[PDB]
Amino acid sequence: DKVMTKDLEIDRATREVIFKGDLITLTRTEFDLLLFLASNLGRVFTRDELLDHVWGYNHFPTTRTVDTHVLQLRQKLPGLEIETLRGVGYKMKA
Amino acid sequence: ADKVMTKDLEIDRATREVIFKGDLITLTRTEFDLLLFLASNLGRVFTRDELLDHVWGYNHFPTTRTVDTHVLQLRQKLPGLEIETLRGVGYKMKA
Repeated sequence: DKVMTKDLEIDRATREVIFKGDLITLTRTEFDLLLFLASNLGRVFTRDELLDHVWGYNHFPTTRTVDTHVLQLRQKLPGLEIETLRGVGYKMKA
Repeated sequence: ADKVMTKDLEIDRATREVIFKGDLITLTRTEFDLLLFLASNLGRVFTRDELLDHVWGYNHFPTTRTVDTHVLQLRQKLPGLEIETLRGVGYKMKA
Protein backbone atom coordinates (compact mmCIF):
# COMPACT_ATOMS: atom_id res chain seq x y z
CA ASP A 1 0.00 0.00 0.00
CA LYS A 2 0.96 3.52 -0.71
CA VAL A 3 0.87 6.50 1.52
CA MET A 4 -0.03 9.90 0.00
CA THR A 5 0.53 13.40 1.35
CA LYS A 6 0.42 16.82 -0.30
CA ASP A 7 3.84 16.27 -1.88
CA LEU A 8 4.62 12.58 -1.33
CA GLU A 9 3.68 9.18 -2.77
CA ILE A 10 5.40 6.47 -0.73
CA ASP A 11 5.37 2.71 -1.36
CA ARG A 12 5.87 0.84 1.92
CA ALA A 13 6.60 -2.45 0.16
CA THR A 14 9.41 -1.29 -2.15
CA ARG A 15 10.69 1.77 -0.24
CA GLU A 16 10.08 3.97 -3.30
CA VAL A 17 9.45 7.71 -2.82
CA ILE A 18 7.97 10.22 -5.30
CA PHE A 19 8.18 13.90 -4.24
CA LYS A 20 6.24 16.44 -6.33
CA GLY A 21 6.54 14.05 -9.25
CA ASP A 22 10.26 13.22 -8.90
CA LEU A 23 11.65 9.87 -7.81
CA ILE A 24 13.90 10.43 -4.77
CA THR A 25 16.82 8.25 -3.60
CA LEU A 26 16.78 7.96 0.21
CA THR A 27 18.85 5.87 2.60
CA ARG A 28 17.04 3.18 4.58
CA THR A 29 17.05 5.39 7.68
CA GLU A 30 15.98 8.52 5.80
CA PHE A 31 13.12 6.50 4.33
CA ASP A 32 11.87 5.15 7.68
CA LEU A 33 11.88 8.66 9.16
CA LEU A 34 10.07 10.15 6.15
CA LEU A 35 7.51 7.33 6.16
CA PHE A 36 6.95 7.59 9.91
CA LEU A 37 6.24 11.32 9.75
CA ALA A 38 4.19 10.99 6.56
CA SER A 39 1.97 8.31 8.16
CA ASN A 40 1.31 10.51 11.20
CA LEU A 41 0.40 13.88 9.73
CA GLY A 42 -0.35 16.78 12.07
CA ARG A 43 1.28 15.13 15.09
CA VAL A 44 4.33 16.40 16.96
CA PHE A 45 6.96 13.81 17.89
CA THR A 46 9.85 14.47 20.23
CA ARG A 47 13.37 13.69 19.10
CA ASP A 48 13.37 10.89 21.71
CA GLU A 49 10.20 9.38 20.22
CA LEU A 50 11.48 9.64 16.64
CA LEU A 51 14.76 7.99 17.65
CA ASP A 52 12.79 5.13 19.21
CA HIS A 53 10.26 4.76 16.40
CA VAL A 54 12.71 5.04 13.49
CA TRP A 55 15.99 3.64 14.79
CA GLY A 56 14.16 1.02 16.87
CA TYR A 57 14.01 0.06 20.53
CA ASN A 58 16.85 -1.45 22.53
CA HIS A 59 19.65 -1.36 19.90
CA PHE A 60 21.83 1.22 21.73
CA PRO A 61 21.60 3.44 24.84
CA THR A 62 18.98 6.23 24.91
CA THR A 63 17.88 8.81 27.47
CA ARG A 64 15.52 6.13 28.86
CA THR A 65 18.56 3.93 29.55
CA VAL A 66 19.86 6.75 31.74
CA ASP A 67 16.65 6.94 33.77
CA THR A 68 16.58 3.16 34.16
CA HIS A 69 20.19 3.09 35.36
CA VAL A 70 19.47 5.78 37.99
CA LEU A 71 16.51 3.78 39.33
CA GLN A 72 18.72 0.68 39.50
CA LEU A 73 21.38 2.60 41.44
CA ARG A 74 18.67 3.75 43.87
CA GLN A 75 17.58 0.17 44.54
CA LYS A 76 21.13 -1.15 45.02
CA LEU A 77 22.25 1.83 47.17
CA PRO A 78 19.24 2.59 49.43
CA GLY A 79 18.95 6.30 50.21
CA LEU A 80 21.50 7.38 47.61
CA GLU A 81 21.03 11.12 47.35
CA ILE A 82 20.48 11.54 43.63
CA GLU A 83 18.01 14.39 43.17
CA THR A 84 15.58 14.24 40.28
CA LEU A 85 15.03 17.51 38.48
CA ARG A 86 11.71 16.81 36.74
CA GLY A 87 12.11 17.37 33.01
CA VAL A 88 15.87 18.03 32.92
CA GLY A 89 17.94 15.36 34.61
CA TYR A 90 19.87 14.46 37.74
CA LYS A 91 22.24 15.73 40.43
CA MET A 92 24.09 13.90 43.21
CA LYS A 93 24.00 16.01 46.37
CA ALA A 94 26.67 14.55 48.70
CA ALA B 1 43.98 8.18 44.68
CA ASP B 2 42.25 5.18 43.24
CA LYS B 3 39.23 6.08 45.37
CA VAL B 4 36.31 8.45 45.38
CA MET B 5 34.67 8.81 48.74
CA THR B 6 31.39 10.52 49.50
CA LYS B 7 28.80 10.15 52.23
CA ASP B 8 28.42 6.40 52.96
CA LEU B 9 30.17 5.63 49.66
CA GLU B 10 33.61 4.30 48.75
CA ILE B 11 34.43 3.70 45.07
CA ASP B 12 37.74 2.27 43.92
CA ARG B 13 38.41 3.17 40.27
CA ALA B 14 41.25 0.68 39.87
CA THR B 15 39.55 -2.44 41.28
CA ARG B 16 36.02 -1.27 40.37
CA GLU B 17 34.59 -1.98 43.81
CA VAL B 18 31.76 -0.09 45.51
CA ILE B 19 31.25 -0.08 49.27
CA PHE B 20 28.01 1.58 50.34
CA LYS B 21 27.33 1.72 54.09
CA GLY B 22 29.90 -1.00 54.68
CA ASP B 23 28.41 -3.42 52.13
CA LEU B 24 30.21 -4.38 48.94
CA ILE B 25 27.74 -3.63 46.13
CA THR B 26 27.57 -5.54 42.86
CA LEU B 27 27.03 -3.23 39.88
CA THR B 28 27.07 -3.75 36.15
CA ARG B 29 29.77 -1.94 34.17
CA THR B 30 27.55 0.97 33.19
CA GLU B 31 25.90 1.24 36.62
CA PHE B 32 29.42 1.55 37.98
CA ASP B 33 30.45 4.11 35.35
CA LEU B 34 27.31 6.14 36.06
CA LEU B 35 27.76 6.01 39.84
CA LEU B 36 31.42 7.02 39.69
CA PHE B 37 30.68 9.89 37.31
CA LEU B 38 27.97 11.32 39.55
CA ALA B 39 30.00 10.82 42.74
CA SER B 40 32.97 12.61 41.12
CA ASN B 41 30.74 15.63 40.29
CA LEU B 42 28.78 16.41 43.46
CA GLY B 43 26.22 19.22 43.38
CA ARG B 44 26.13 19.35 39.57
CA VAL B 45 23.00 18.97 37.44
CA PHE B 46 23.32 16.92 34.25
CA THR B 47 20.71 16.38 31.58
CA ARG B 48 20.03 12.84 30.41
CA ASP B 49 21.70 13.67 27.08
CA GLU B 50 24.83 14.82 28.93
CA LEU B 51 24.93 11.66 31.06
CA LEU B 52 24.55 9.53 27.93
CA ASP B 53 27.57 11.26 26.38
CA HIS B 54 29.73 11.42 29.52
CA VAL B 55 29.06 7.85 30.72
CA TRP B 56 28.04 5.77 27.69
CA GLY B 57 30.48 7.50 25.34
CA TYR B 58 30.25 10.53 23.09
CA ASN B 59 29.39 9.96 19.43
CA HIS B 60 29.29 6.13 19.61
CA PHE B 61 25.67 5.46 18.54
CA PRO B 62 22.59 7.31 17.23
CA THR B 63 21.20 10.10 19.45
CA THR B 64 18.63 12.88 19.22
CA ARG B 65 21.20 14.81 17.16
CA THR B 66 21.10 12.02 14.56
CA VAL B 67 17.37 12.75 14.27
CA ASP B 68 18.12 16.46 13.70
CA THR B 69 20.66 15.79 10.96
CA HIS B 70 18.34 13.30 9.25
CA VAL B 71 15.59 15.94 9.12
CA LEU B 72 18.07 18.33 7.47
CA GLN B 73 18.94 15.60 4.97
CA LEU B 74 15.27 15.00 4.13
CA ARG B 75 14.70 18.74 3.65
CA GLN B 76 17.72 18.94 1.30
CA LYS B 77 16.80 15.91 -0.82
CA LEU B 78 13.10 16.92 -0.99
CA PRO B 79 13.27 20.70 -1.50
CA GLY B 80 10.29 22.34 0.15
CA LEU B 81 9.26 19.30 2.20
CA GLU B 82 6.94 20.54 4.94
CA ILE B 83 8.57 19.22 8.08
CA GLU B 84 7.98 21.67 10.91
CA THR B 85 10.66 22.04 13.58
CA LEU B 86 9.12 22.61 17.01
CA ARG B 87 12.25 24.00 18.60
CA GLY B 88 13.41 22.21 21.72
CA VAL B 89 10.78 19.47 21.41
CA GLY B 90 10.71 17.85 17.97
CA TYR B 91 9.17 17.59 14.53
CA LYS B 92 5.82 17.52 12.74
CA MET B 93 4.77 16.96 9.14
CA LYS B 94 1.75 19.21 8.42
CA ALA B 95 0.14 17.54 5.36
